[PDB]
Amino acid sequence: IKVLRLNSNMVGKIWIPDTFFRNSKKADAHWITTPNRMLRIWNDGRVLYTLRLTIDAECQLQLHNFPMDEHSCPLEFSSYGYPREEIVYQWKRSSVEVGDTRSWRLYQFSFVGLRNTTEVVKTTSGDYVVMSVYFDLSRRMGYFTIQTYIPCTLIVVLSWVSFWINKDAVPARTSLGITTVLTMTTLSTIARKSLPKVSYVTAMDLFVSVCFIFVFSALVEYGTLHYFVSNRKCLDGKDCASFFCCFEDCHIRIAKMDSYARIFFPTAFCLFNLVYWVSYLYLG
Amino acid sequence: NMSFVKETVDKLLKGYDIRLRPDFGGPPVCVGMNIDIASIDMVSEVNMDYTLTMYFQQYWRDKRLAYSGIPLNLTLDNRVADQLWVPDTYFLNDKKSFVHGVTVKNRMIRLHPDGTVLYGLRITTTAACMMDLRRYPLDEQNCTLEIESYGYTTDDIEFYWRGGDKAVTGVERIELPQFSIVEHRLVSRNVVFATGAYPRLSLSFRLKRNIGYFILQTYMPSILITILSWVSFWINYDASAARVALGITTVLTMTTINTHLRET
Amino acid sequence: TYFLNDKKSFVHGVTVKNRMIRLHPDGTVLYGLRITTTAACMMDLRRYPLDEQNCTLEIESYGYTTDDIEFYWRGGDKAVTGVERIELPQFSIVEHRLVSRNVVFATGAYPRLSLSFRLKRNIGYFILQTYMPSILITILSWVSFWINYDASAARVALGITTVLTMTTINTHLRET
Amino acid sequence: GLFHYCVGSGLAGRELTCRGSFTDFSTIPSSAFKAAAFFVLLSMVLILGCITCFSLFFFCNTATVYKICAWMQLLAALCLVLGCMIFPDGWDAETIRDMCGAKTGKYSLGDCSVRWAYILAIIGILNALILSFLAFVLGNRQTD
Amino acid sequence: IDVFFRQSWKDERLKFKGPMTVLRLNNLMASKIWTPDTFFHNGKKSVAHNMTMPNKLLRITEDGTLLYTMRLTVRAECPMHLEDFPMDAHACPLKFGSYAYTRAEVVYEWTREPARSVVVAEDGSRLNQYDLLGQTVDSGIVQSSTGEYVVMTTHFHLKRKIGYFVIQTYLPCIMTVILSQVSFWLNRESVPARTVFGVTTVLTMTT
Amino acid sequence: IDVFFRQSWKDERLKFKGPMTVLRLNNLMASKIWTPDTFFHNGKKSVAHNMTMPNKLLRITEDGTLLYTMRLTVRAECPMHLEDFPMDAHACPLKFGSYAYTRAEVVYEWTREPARSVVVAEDGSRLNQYDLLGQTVDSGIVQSSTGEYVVMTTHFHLKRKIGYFVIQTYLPCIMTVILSQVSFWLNRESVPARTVFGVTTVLTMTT
Amino acid sequence: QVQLQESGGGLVQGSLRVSCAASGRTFTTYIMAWFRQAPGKEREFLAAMDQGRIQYYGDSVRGRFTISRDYAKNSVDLQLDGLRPEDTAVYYCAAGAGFWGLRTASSYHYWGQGTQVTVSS
Ligand SMILES: *[C@@H]1O[C@H](CO)[C@@H](O[C@@H]2O[C@H](CO)[C@@H](O[C@@H]3O[C@H](CO[C@H]4O[C@H](CO)[C@@H](O)[C@H](O[C@H]5O[C@H](CO)[C@@H](O)[C@H](O)[C@@H]5O)[C@@H]4O)[C@@H](O)[C@H](O[C@H]4O[C@H](CO)[C@@H](O)[C@H](O)[C@@H]4O)[C@@H]3O)[C@H](O)[C@H]2NC(C)=O)[C@H](O)[C@H]1NC(C)=O
Ligand SMILES: *[C@@H]1O[C@H](CO)[C@@H](O[C@@H]2O[C@H](CO)[C@@H](O[C@@H]3O[C@H](CO[C@H]4O[C@H](CO)[C@@H](O)[C@H](O[C@H]5O[C@H](CO)[C@@H](O)[C@H](O)[C@@H]5O)[C@@H]4O)[C@@H](O)[C@H](O[C@H]4O[C@H](CO)[C@@H](O)[C@H](O)[C@@H]4O)[C@@H]3O)[C@H](O)[C@H]2NC(C)=O)[C@H](O)[C@H]1NC(C)=O
Ligand SMILES: CCCCCCCC/C=C\CCCCCCCC(=O)O[C@H](COC(=O)CCCCCCCCCCCCCCC)COP(=O)(O)OC[C@@H](O)CO
Ligand SMILES: CCCCCCCC/C=C\CCCCCCCC(=O)O[C@H](COC(=O)CCCCCCCCCCCCCCC)COP(=O)(O)OC[C@@H](O)CO
Ligand SMILES: *[C@@H]1O[C@H](CO)[C@@H](O[C@@H]2O[C@H](CO)[C@@H](O)[C@H](O)[C@H]2NC(C)=O)[C@H](O)[C@H]1NC(C)=O
Ligand SMILES: CC(C)CCC[C@@H](C)[C@H]1CC[C@H]2[C@@H]3CC=C4C[C@@H](O)CC[C@]4(C)[C@H]3CC[C@]12C
Ligand SMILES: CCCCCC
Ligand SMILES: [Cl-]
Ligand SMILES: [Cl-]
Ligand SMILES: [Cl-]
Repeated sequence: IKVLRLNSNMVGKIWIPDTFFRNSKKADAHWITTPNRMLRIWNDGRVLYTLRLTIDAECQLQLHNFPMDEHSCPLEFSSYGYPREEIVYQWKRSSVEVGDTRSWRLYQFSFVGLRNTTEVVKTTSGDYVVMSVYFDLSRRMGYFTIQTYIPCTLIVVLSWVSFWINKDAVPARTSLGITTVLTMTTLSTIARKSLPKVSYVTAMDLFVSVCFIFVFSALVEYGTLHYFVSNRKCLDGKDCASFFCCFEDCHIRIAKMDSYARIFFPTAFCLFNLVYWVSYLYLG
Repeated sequence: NMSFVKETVDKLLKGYDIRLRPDFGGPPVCVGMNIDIASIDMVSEVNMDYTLTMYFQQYWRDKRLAYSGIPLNLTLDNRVADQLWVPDTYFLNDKKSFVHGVTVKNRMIRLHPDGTVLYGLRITTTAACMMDLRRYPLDEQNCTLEIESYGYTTDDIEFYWRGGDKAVTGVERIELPQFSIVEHRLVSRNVVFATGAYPRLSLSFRLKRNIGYFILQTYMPSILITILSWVSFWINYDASAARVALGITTVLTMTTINTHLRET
Repeated sequence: TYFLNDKKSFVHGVTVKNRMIRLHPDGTVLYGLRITTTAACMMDLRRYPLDEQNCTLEIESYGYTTDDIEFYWRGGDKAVTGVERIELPQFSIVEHRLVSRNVVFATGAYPRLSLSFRLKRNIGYFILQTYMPSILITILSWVSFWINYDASAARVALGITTVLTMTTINTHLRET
Repeated sequence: GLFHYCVGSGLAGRELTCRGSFTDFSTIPSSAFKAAAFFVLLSMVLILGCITCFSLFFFCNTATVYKICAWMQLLAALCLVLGCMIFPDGWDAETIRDMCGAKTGKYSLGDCSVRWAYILAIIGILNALILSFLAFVLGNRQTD
Repeated sequence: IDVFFRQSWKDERLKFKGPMTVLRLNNLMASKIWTPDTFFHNGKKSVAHNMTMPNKLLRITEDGTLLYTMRLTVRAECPMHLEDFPMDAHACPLKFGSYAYTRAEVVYEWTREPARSVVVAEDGSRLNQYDLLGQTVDSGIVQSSTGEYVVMTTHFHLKRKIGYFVIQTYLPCIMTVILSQVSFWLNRESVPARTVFGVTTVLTMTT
Repeated sequence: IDVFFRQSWKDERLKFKGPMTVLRLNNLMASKIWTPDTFFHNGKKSVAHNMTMPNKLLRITEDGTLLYTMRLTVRAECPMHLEDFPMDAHACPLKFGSYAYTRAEVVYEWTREPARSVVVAEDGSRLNQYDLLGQTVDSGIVQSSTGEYVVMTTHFHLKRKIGYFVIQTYLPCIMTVILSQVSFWLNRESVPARTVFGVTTVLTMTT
Repeated sequence: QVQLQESGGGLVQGSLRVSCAASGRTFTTYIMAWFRQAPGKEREFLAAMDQGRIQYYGDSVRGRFTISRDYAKNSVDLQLDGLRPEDTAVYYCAAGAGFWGLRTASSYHYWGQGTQVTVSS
């Protein structure tokens, strides 16, 4: 007989490496119907030991570029007790095999690729050969685009709609502006629910901040318009101020603030969108 | 020779009384402890506890296990920990803990020629850390891990931090999303109960809460709503509806903000 | 023995396993266990909260057919005790029932005991939570009739606010 | 650059570790780097303000709009000058010292060399100045 | 899914002669004898119930045919394409087979015909928002780095129920649309009123 | 509640003459001898901590007076009368006794008098919204279907703290009522503003 | 109106049974207890029954009196045996949650009108 093809009975009877996953927060084998383990012993003394595992491994995420972030999550394992002088791990030629990657639970991320590495880690007990497998995951921004980006832009356009209302419609325009502020604050607090409580600005937070500034600017300039309309009512041979500044007429032309804003605000938002998206997609 | 190592360990384990500590009638057995903190996972304010994964290693001396003729450290399989005596260390402020068990129990046992024993465990513990949130979110939290011996008084077992202040390592590499570890401290003392006096070790961390998230979520929107509420002053008083809508909207807005904030 | 409709269950293990073994001189064996079990109860909610549910525990022998083991209720209808002492916060136990029968499977027939409770829900919590805001908002909505037609903003604000409050009551109900 | 830096690993290799983000001020090596990034950002805000204010040419007076961007372009040039003048102060930080060497210091390159972005910034400064002056005189020329 | 999983196999080593034709022995003997190491390929932390005793049974016939049944709460995966949600239908699989034995060692089969070998109890339907149209059974082979394995598959076809979503999402949306369209009937001078319609309808649709 | 639960009893079989009086023996020996099967009557899911080892200690005095203590986290039923909530108070019981043995076999006594037989650590208070005023210690009898049993009971008296629910509901409600009353001071012709006050206050109180 | 109706004989030469039925409020979750008041003495706790069928008894009357609770008809019964002449007193039935108590009268909010009991020698 050139090979013995045994089951999980002999796993506890022969010596087995005490390999453990270093970055595991929670791991467990499978025991239904029986332990999902396999043993094979060849006549030359070669032992092959296979088992099924489910591992919840930590992956420190850098969420500065969320939702346009790419991570490289590790999976490290080594011998717990035996240092490098006693057990040495080595990757086979076909180290890591990925099956049909369309039946995977990954919803918010896309698997780009993987790579393997081996190192030696210094610890108090001794030196251990640590084998790591990195998986590259790129976030998919479709869900977050539906959730946050589109409503925020729609609310900004809703704020713009206040410009075309007659300036005598004081309660109407005030209600429009304040309600836009309400909804933008609500979207701001809702956008961060899915994230950890990190203490730095993300791309989504930056976008929400800029949109809030836009809405606040629209409401403030309407307030200024109403206050100034109703509630309140050098080689050429000139001076430095007259050459430079504008103390000739300019204020007076405040009634045209809505006409200015109707094209000023959309241009500003388009410019911000252009620079933001190109910086975060192409140049970043 | 593997056979000679086998007969040596067989003689070591033959006639070994697990029930008795290394010097039952003798002076107390000294145990040096050192910890390598892998990570801190969830510092929960609502549960008043934090989770902590670590490699926790104990070092003691058992003359029964002293061998000779083997210039090597016999890192035996971890199943011999059942056959060997080990300290009954426990964490007093524990709530839910386990030893990681993939592929096998993450447990190390290592004998030395002089009888010295090194016993390591990969342990994840959820420990209670009561918090004084009076200055929240501008507060600092003292979270402690309280190592103690259950069934051995100071007459039987003594504890110490192996390596002094360098006994605990890996604190510098921790990355808490919500806090920053400003300092870690190690204390050794004795605690008296009705059943006697016991040795006690304490590993304490001081955590400073980061303010950026709170400034993003709470302070800036509240400040901006408060600033916006003044536009009613510039609005004409004859237009009652606009000023009323602005004021009532800001009031309900901030009530909703506070209620949504502090339900977590 | 096993429970057919059991989802997750355990025997209490503090300070030890809460288990009892008593042997009488005549060869009789009394075997007690303190068991906490979460059992599935399929609830028909068409009349919710004015509903009446029926939840059953389903005791059965696994490996021994009726040719080997025969279940019965000891003491008859007085077998199950302590039901009268239970005061659920939402429900009230109108009655409880014991049944003994035989269930047939592909392997063969087995004995079967069933302990059923007929729970009836209490309406005070729902009256305080969902209904009473709904009626009070309904009376709120009719104030718009007494406002003049020309005062459009008041009636519109009233109607829209009533619709919004109905929607938020409904969503805060369906969330749970 | 201003906030992001990608130093090497130091073993016959690429291994450039890109850490730094203006959205996280902690990662920036120096307060001088923070100030320079802030000033460059303010200049960018001003010039994009003018790319918006080009829309005002439809209604507002041409001389007025020209003067408004002449002044904001001058302010953006001033901010860029301040940023490029304060950025050198940050090389004495520990990270830049490790990157370049011991010779590096305040207004002291040492061995490191300015790459295309710094000289491009200088060209941007002087082009901003000449464009702003062109704007000033153009605005005065509209009235003629 | 909660299942009685039965296996049957011949074992000539356990042939016996006795007064009784079948020995309905205690469940503990399964540990002492050989049993197949069947596992669920797409399972996820299945639970074998252990109250009061292990929910297993072993029966040994005089000819040596062993019947071994287990009670399990299998938790299986199925990749759901939620594109036509909530009008979507799914075909959730359940595949199982030997872990350590290839086809040359162990082969699985269905006792009755494949359609009749997966029976669902009539009363036992715990689905909330799904209709179990039926099950389709199959057997086949799978390649792997270790060898070839016989895999037995089932597919439960489930159609989603649209009543909940129609009540809670589609119908409020339609009523909000009608509420917004009601604004066209008020006079054009009712500026704050029509603004209130538009603003509140947009906010409700965002919510 | 987290407790060191100590028991002690005489065992004539375990008397000895030796060099030392009391053997501070390993916790492994607890399983090799009889021990009381004490269980908590109102416990729901209690934990016997065993990190790093089973947190129990056993000591055998030369006469035979075994001491045996264990570390437990017991979560137990505390029925509540919420009629006076948030200004209510509770007396949570903690009741334990032998599961198998009746009065005629095992009887429980307090090591000291009941007042000082239960001690709470000075810093041992993980209560957020409650004040542990004190404890009262008693013993009683229960007549189960199996027989008579002795049940040792403690009652921890807790008073709910009011500040949290004040800030939760009372202050917002009072401010909402004052906000509604602000409407009276406006002019009677401000129909939209006063209606906005009324409807907004109604919605806030509903929420 | 919450009301606790006590019933039982008044004179005996002996054994006796006194019942106490509740009305207007279910006391299944409350603790039901008995107290004694002799002429010129304070209230003395006799016995108590808890929701969990758990019985407590006073030392002076331990082993003599027996307390039982019928949860279906919402009542507590006290069976008195081995009476001796100085046990003459008026017996009160109370129900309540035991806060600072289970032995003190102040912890109970509901009380009966009291039933007199006398023993003749
Ligand atoms: C977070 O918050 C927690 C909670 O407060 C902090 O926990 C405590 O840490 C401090 C250190 O910052 C501890 O103070 C010390 O205790 C040690 C050890 O105590 C024992 O040493 C002897 C045994 O070897 C014993 O005899 C001692 O006896 C008493 O000691 C003195 C009187 O002699 C007095 O404190 C008490 O009456 C004791 O009963 C003692 O128990 C001690 O060595 C330290 O000594 C200082 O003082 C001496 C001079 O007296 C000096 O020579 C030393 O150099 C040192 O300066 C100090 O007293 C405290 O015990 C801890 N408490 C608990 C409950 O753990 C934690 O430190 C905080 N950490 C962070 C990072 O925020
Ligand atoms: C919650 O919901 C569950 C599910 O519906 C309810 O449970 C059902 O309760 C009813 C009673 O309320 C049960 O009915 C009875 O079954 C018992 C026991 O019978 C079995 O054993 C018999 C002898 O071995 C056997 O003959 C039976 O077989 C069939 O046989 C009869 C006769 O041939 C046939 O007519 C039936 O169709 C049976 O299916 C069975 O295997 C039985 O004793 C009961 O008889 C009563 O009625 C007869 C009138 O014919 C009367 O003469 C008797 O004196 C007795 O009063 C009755 O048939 C039913 O089995 C339960 N079903 C399940 C699945 O548990 C439960 O009650 C609900 N809760 C509450 C609180 O109500
Ligand atoms: C929320 C939405 C509603 C608000 C609407 C208002 C609009 C507001 C706009 C921008 C954000 C405001 C600034 C918020 C600053 C956040 C608060 C802050 O400054 O904290 C400091 C810096 O934090 C940080 O990393 C953040 C650094 C980046 C902040 C600057 C962002 C760019 C904004 C440029 C303006 C463009 C305007 C364009 C409008 C047209 C550090 O302390 P912290 O304890 O954490 O460190 C501990 C350390 O250990 C963490 O690793
Ligand atoms: C990638 C970056 C994209 C950014 C997008 C940039 C675009 C930003 C948006 C809108 C620009 C609108 C410009 C409109 C210019 C139209 C100017 C015009 O109307 O004609 C007259 C001449 O004005 C003038 O000479 C002023 C000249 C206008 C110069 C500014 C426009 C620049 C457009 C060049 C775009 C090239 C892009 C290519 C990049 C690769 C003025 O009228 P007028 O007498 O009646 O008034 C007098 C008074 O009394 C009443 O108005
Ligand atoms: C996994 O690690 C192994 C060992 O480090 C890599 O092995 C090399 O693979 C290439 C391509 O087959 C061979 O040309 C080399 O000779 C192999 N290494 C040695 C030392 O012989 C393997 O490529 C890695 N797999 C990856 C990167 O996915
Ligand atoms: C309102 C108009 C006139 C001006 C708008 C200015 C816009 C384009 C500015 C304001 C804040 C800026 C962002 C601030 C911070 C960062 C992080 C950095 O790592 C990449 C660039 C990026 C993402 C900037 C992109 C451009 C930005 C969005
Ligand atoms: C001063 C109390 C205000 C509370 C508002 C929620
Ligand atoms: Cl950045
Ligand atoms: Cl479902
Ligand atoms: Cl609490």
